[PDB]
Amino acid sequence: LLIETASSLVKNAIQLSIEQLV
Amino acid sequence: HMGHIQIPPGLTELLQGYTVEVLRQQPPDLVDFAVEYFTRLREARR
Amino acid sequence: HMGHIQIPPGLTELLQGYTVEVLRQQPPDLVDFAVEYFTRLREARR
Repeated sequence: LLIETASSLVKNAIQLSIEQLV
Repeated sequence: HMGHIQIPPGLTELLQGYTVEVLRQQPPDLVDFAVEYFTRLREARR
Repeated sequence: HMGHIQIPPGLTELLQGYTVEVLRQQPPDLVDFAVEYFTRLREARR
């Protein structure tokens, strides 16, 4: 599908950033 | 109030809209496209 | 494999880069920041 790839897409973006920028 | 994070809502939908049109209209350049979309969004809201 | 076109890579990094500075610069306007950032991008790579 497509809406499923974009949904989690924002989740992985937030984690890989505030986690001490890891 | 000191020592906490604040995530403003609205970035989840605004990004989902761009991810849609981009994979639907398939523009020749996402960079220049991102400028034409957001810039036009200013007139959309309100 | 089967089909023809699929989720093209490269959009995940462009978004993460924005979600980052956006949360750091915490600008009062994300719409104006997205148009000022992407627009400046094309001028960066030159």
